[PDB]
Amino acid sequence: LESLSNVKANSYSEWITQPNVSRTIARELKSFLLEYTDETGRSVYGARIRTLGEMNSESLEVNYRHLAESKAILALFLAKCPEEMLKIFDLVAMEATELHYPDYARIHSEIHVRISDFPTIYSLRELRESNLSSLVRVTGVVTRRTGVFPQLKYVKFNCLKCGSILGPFFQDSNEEIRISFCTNCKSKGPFRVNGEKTVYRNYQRVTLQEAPGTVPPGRLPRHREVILLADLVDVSKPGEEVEVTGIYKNNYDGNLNAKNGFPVFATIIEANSIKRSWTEEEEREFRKISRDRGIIDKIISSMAPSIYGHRDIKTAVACSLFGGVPKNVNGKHSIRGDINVLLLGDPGTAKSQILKYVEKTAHRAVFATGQGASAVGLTASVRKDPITKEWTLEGGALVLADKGVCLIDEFDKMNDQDRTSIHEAMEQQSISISKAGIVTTLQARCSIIAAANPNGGRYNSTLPLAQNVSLTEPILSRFDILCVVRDLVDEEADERLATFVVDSHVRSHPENARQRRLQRQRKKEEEISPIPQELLMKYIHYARTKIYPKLHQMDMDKVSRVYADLRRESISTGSFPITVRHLESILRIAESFAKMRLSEFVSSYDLDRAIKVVVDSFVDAQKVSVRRQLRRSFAIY
Amino acid sequence: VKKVDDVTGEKVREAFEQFLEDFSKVYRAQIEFMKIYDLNTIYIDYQHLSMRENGALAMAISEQYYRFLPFLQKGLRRVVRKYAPELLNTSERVFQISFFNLPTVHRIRDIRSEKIGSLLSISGTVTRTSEVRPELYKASFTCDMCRAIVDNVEQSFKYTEPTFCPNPSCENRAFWTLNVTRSRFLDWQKVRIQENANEIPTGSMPRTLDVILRGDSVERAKPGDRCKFTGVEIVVPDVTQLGLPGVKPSSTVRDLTYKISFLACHVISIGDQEVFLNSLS
Amino acid sequence: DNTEIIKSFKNFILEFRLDSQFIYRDQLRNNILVKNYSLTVNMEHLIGYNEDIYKKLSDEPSDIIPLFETAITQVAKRISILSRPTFQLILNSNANQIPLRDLDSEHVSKIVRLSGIIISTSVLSSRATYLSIMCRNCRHTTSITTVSLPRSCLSCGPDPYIIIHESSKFIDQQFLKLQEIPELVPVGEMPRNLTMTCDRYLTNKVIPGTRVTIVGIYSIYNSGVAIRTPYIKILGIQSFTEEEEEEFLQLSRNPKLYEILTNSIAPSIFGNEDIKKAIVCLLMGGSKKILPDGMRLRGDINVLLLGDPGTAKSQLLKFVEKVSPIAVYTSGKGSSAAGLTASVQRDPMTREFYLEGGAMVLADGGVVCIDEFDKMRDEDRVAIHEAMEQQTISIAKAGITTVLNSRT
Amino acid sequence: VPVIDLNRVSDEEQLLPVVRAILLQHDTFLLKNYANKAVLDALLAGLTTKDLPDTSQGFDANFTGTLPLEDDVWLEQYIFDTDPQLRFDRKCRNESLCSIYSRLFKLGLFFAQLCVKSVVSSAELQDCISTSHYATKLTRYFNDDYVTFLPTGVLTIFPCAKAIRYVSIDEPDCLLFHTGTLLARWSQGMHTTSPLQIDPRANIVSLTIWPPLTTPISSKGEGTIANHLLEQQIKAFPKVAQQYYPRELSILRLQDAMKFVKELFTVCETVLSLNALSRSTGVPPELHVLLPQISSMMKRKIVQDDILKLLTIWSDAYVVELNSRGELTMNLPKRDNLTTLTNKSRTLAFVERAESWYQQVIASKDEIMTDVPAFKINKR
Ligand SMILES: Nc1ncnc2c1ncn2[C@@H]1O[C@H](COP(=O)(O)OP(=O)(O)O)[C@@H](O)[C@H]1O
Ligand SMILES: Nc1ncnc2c1ncn2[C@@H]1O[C@H](COP(=O)(O)OP(=O)(O)O)[C@@H](O)[C@H]1O
Ligand SMILES: [Zn+2]
Ligand SMILES: [Zn+2]
Ligand SMILES: [Zn+2]
Repeated sequence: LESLSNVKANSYSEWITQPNVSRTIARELKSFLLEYTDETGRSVYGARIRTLGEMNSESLEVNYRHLAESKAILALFLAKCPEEMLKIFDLVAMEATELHYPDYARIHSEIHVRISDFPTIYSLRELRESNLSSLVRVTGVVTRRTGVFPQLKYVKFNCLKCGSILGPFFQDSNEEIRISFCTNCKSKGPFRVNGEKTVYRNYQRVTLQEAPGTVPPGRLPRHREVILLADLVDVSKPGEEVEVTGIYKNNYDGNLNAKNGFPVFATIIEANSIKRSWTEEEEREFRKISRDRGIIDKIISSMAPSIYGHRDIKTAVACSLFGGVPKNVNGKHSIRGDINVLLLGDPGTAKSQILKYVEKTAHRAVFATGQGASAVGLTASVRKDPITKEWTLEGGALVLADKGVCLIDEFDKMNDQDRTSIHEAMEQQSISISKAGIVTTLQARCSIIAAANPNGGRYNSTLPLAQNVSLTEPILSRFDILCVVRDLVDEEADERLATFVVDSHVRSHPENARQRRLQRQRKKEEEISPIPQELLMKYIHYARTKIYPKLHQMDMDKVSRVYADLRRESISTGSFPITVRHLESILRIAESFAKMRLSEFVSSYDLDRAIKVVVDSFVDAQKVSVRRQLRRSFAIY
Repeated sequence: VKKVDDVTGEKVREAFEQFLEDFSKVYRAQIEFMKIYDLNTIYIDYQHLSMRENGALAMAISEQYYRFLPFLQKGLRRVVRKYAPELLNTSERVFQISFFNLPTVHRIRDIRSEKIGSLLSISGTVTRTSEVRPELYKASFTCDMCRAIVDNVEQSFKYTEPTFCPNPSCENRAFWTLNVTRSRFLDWQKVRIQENANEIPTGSMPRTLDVILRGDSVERAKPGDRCKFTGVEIVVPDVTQLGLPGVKPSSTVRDLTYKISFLACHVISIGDQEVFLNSLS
Repeated sequence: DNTEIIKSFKNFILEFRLDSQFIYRDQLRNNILVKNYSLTVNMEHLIGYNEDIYKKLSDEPSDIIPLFETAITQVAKRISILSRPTFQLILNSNANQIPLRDLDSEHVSKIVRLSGIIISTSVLSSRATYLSIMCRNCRHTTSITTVSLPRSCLSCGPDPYIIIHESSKFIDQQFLKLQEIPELVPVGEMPRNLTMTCDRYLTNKVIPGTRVTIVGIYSIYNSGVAIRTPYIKILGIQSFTEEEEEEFLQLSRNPKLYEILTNSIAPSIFGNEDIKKAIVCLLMGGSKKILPDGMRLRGDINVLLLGDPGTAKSQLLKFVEKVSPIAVYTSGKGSSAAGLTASVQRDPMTREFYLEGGAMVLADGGVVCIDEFDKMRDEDRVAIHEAMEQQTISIAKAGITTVLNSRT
Repeated sequence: VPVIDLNRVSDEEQLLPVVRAILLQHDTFLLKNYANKAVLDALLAGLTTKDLPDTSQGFDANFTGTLPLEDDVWLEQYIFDTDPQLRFDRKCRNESLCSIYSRLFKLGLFFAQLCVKSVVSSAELQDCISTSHYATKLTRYFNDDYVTFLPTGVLTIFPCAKAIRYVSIDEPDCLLFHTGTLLARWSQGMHTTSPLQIDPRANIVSLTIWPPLTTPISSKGEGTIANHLLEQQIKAFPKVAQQYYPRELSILRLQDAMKFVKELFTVCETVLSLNALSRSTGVPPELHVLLPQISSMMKRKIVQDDILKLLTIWSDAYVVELNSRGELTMNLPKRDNLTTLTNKSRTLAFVERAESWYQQVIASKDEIMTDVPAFKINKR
């Protein structure tokens, strides 16, 4: 038959299951795999099928738009009975592969076809009963990953009253099937699974959690469970952010009906395909801004525009958001790429609200507070698997912030042990643990922005920094940029700052309606920022993904002599631990400035901005009697 | 074979449908509103329910609410087929009713066994909440000896297999196959509310209670909030009654333990000038 | 039909000749003289002797290895009769091993080869191998060799038989835990752990922390919705190219060998020749000596980096992790005495308490890199003292005491 | 990319089976160990460093000369044809370019014959390219962002195969041989080709081969091969075509706009079909909700203005009534939600409407605009 499947006698399940309809659509599918209208590109699916047999894999990715364009209802049935359509599609794919590579059944049992480019995406907080048993696409973060264990797929039983073997039953991973009547005896006696004639599969259970920046205000992170089957295991590891398409089904049947009031179940997602990406309109719009002369000062002026002054601090925020190049030098050597920033100064200087801005701007940000965070809660935690009863590990704040930023407020006031665990993260970008038989290391690639207070709550400008804080040279060494803040008094400084703040509360105060009000918001962005904020978030994301500026050793004398000069002036003065790690900040912060222009080369100008920022930091954090002398000693730089 | 008919329930449903067709028809506009917006639950103000027959309709509905619920469910879902049959469709007849705006707001301090089965509203501070889960509101089974199908297998507060195969040609009992597609499920959530600080006198201690939320009314409970619920009180089996003093009744042996719980169908939280002004006389 | 399999095995033992000798007949005869009822069959000789039985054994060993046990028992008893129990089969093989992560739902009931390190072992337990029973109703007697007792008498009611204890035979069994080498595990992943079982002469050969090569059968057993726990029936456990030997011998013959390797250690860093050279001494380590009284001198070389921050001291430890074949890296803060040293935990798979090693147990025979050594607690330091100066870890938890060696 | 080595594959009985097998699966292949490769490397150095293009040559309607472009990039191009009926008087000005061109044409012409003999089944065109009858275009970029190009020839030759993308190519020691549209068109379905991406500022010389351009594209059509190349050059260089071919450029550019709305209609059908089945009711969703999903399917930004183009071409396409919120909507017109036969019929309906409307525009004597005007929904 053909085009007769469009008749809707009943619900879609009542129609697909009919064998005459099944043969029709199976025949209909067979045409799509062998032939598709991709103009000059030919039937790429035939190439996909041909190359898969060459590669000896089971991953036939199928674009949703291709089937939707050619076969209307044949694709829409997949959006309401995905399990039924995928059941026959595997068989249709199986014969199609054997046309190009026969005897594929000899080594491979089935073709686990993969749906891709499905246009409807739901978050973990959107799933409802109305979307049950459908095909859904969600995006999340892998928090906890279980092991790989076999699971039954086709089950056969042996009757205890006869030697006959019961027929095969497909294991839906929904209920532990228990038959009640033998085919021969019709008796209700005992049954046992015939292991020698039972087909298994690979089963792994993985937890997906909302992205750190997407959690709604004032709620715990919503998270679900995902079922990976058929070689879909080990696709992701803790800390990775993935998007997955699967079937939303219910399988928790058991003591939940009685152990909790009334019969209830729990929901899972059976994953079909998973993926761990810019149109021309975006990149073409970026390059217009990219060619603007002097773009660096545009980005810095746009770092939290509603904060007056603090330009030598906003540049540290700007440089840390873009980051550097995590140069895995020759593989055998590694250097961190992200820029660490420490904000220190008197109360009333917005050392915290900036960290309430980095959270909303960086792609992935995790916020923490000094006394409200524990050593176990930051690095990693220990759990027992509710299914396999094994020791499992769960990622902390640093593990979540992988390829992101970690924001710690009141860094000094936390206890010493909670502050101690941070040491490894700031240099290794990894969490090393040895607890309850777990010996492993995680990925913790994240910049750390820390706010603190000096001893006594006020900064003593007549004393060195190493004496003004309770921290020590080691902890200060892992930082790149230190932003000392003085709340000194001056009428001219106060008038400028106050007249900025008093206007900030005028605008942040409240007062095609969507378009009209969205126009108003970007209008106020233009009042205060040279860059629209939405683009800047994307611009940072685009720079972090595509731009990796390279180096030429032309300015070697400029940097080396600066390094020697800074070391000489710190030989006998209580100051920063100026070491090799402090030199690396100059080069990495130069990479950020180069990576702001989207250039591929570290120019002389980029180091000029880099050296000025780094040297000024060391000069500013000195006692008054010595500060004025180094002011003139480094005037060359 | 004719089953016993509840004449009081039939009178209630007849008064129920008559109230629906006559109240001004804003509720039918809501019914059409649900069809337009693909909604599951209809909401009814109690004071709107209590302004017919001088409120005597509400009184019978209130004090024996758990008994009379199916009649009102039939009363409305007949009306939906009368005026919005598309809501009966799927891709099946899920329908809910959630009342609100009760006059009395009883405290956790004031739970009495007399209130079991009656409609009441309470207020208490949330301390813990549970993750949402699907609840087997109505199930269906297919036979095992033969292949007959049994539909509309309701599960009232417990798992319940069908007690017979409907066709006399089969003798199957206590052996059934559970359908997971023709069957239906509904959302479910538990909320652990606490007596307010202003209720407990000094020296006294706060009482605690567990409240059940189902339907779209879930997830409208957040820790630390002063929530307000509306529903009926229902008892559930308990396992901590062992070891208590006094003679305990027995079934014949089988146990008959119980503990008090409250089931809520509506959720609201206690807290723009003109919005506030029009709420006062 | 299966008699040919027995006959082929008999030729492969009595008549198989290598090095102009009946090696399998002689080694089995020597085992009989030793009274060790086991035979070590080399799989590389089996494939060279008869490929047809190899096809059956590799594909369906369900009936072949029962035939192995009974055929060897008959042949060995024949040798014993000629010269003047069930003989255990031991398999030695050099075929390629399958990675532990590569085990899937397809190698079920297939003989596979693995390599890894034992992380925990169990206590011995006795399992039945031969039974004799008597009917309680009518005293009817019979012998029985999973296995379950008959439901009805052969002469009485349901389950009429009882076990005759004094005329029954049992064998010992042990349960082992195996996991892959952590060096082969990419970061962000906990090494997969696999349960293994061994019986009779194969028991108690390996302690936790021992690296082994495995030849066994991949299978599952019930103990999720239908998640059966995989397990291995152990069949044989073992614990450089000629041109590589010449290549490394030439490296030993290099006149600047010491300085070249000294420079090779962390070449990205500048100078620091002295600390490089000491770490080179750490890689080789000392040579072991044993006192005439039985005590052992600790051969490990332990070095402490105790300088100013920002001197690449952290980077020095990281490079060693990538050069030491057995390498474990852990921080002082994120470690515990139970996590570092050994511990006792109950295995949920067999419902028994197992002795389980820790980080300092895994690094046995290699090098461990601990960072922020000052930041760990004294109890962790105290346990390190025993490992540093005695190469042992003493465990006393719950109600059991034990001592475990650690050459870390 | 397949590699052809003259040390083992240089005879016709060796090359032809290899070329035929390569072109049945691929469109690009490499030439290795050519005797002129060493000379070509030296000649390339002379051109890129000493023999700079004649920037004063200017540019003409024949798309030959030294065209100035953006970023001070210069393109030195020449065209040669055996048939004198086409006035390619602007021959190559630099002899070193001719030295490479002669060396490329020495073996490339035989390889071009091999490509035609491999996949083209037309017996009349077995020797359509030869010494007596050939047409070649010499192309040279120059600098004083990959550009997607598709040569219309039979075979295209590059002296160096580096920084060329289709995945990039990193084989400088092998010459690049890529097939054009004409070979695929005359292959009768046995071989197909794809466009390439190259750096426009890498100073790379390239060569493309045709039979004499006076030869028609096919016996089934009236236009000649020169017309096909002219269309490609008009599309590639609007600034040059503005002086000489204003109306032709407008006609050619309008075809891409037609493909835009056709695929836009296809996406709307898929999106609206999912929206109907995801709800128990047929209430039309507001337009602003659908647009983010529409643009994701289109893989480029789509706004209300582009959607309104569909209404202009096909008025019965959708129902776009304005919601009480004041927000535009869209929905399927068919009373019964959807039928797979009606979906194709409506898709064909828009195709017929657009194609007829395209022909109406090109038949008008007025100069042609290259976009579809937007429809105006009745304001309320
Ligand atoms: N430079 C500044 N510009 C504008 N507002 C500021 C500035 N410094 C401080 N403030 C105001 O003072 C408050 C400081 O808050 P917080 O960041 O907690 O201070 P601390 O520096 O003690 O962390 C903010 O609400 C901010 O509005
Ligand atoms: N001699 C050196 N050569 C090269 N890099 C060095 C040298 N000394 C220090 N470094 C730099 O110091 C960093 C490692 O410092 P680290 O030991 O982590 O500091 P800490 O002692 O605070 O842990 C590396 O990034 C490395 O580049
Ligand atoms: Zn039976
Ligand atoms: Zn029946
Ligand atoms: Zn008996």
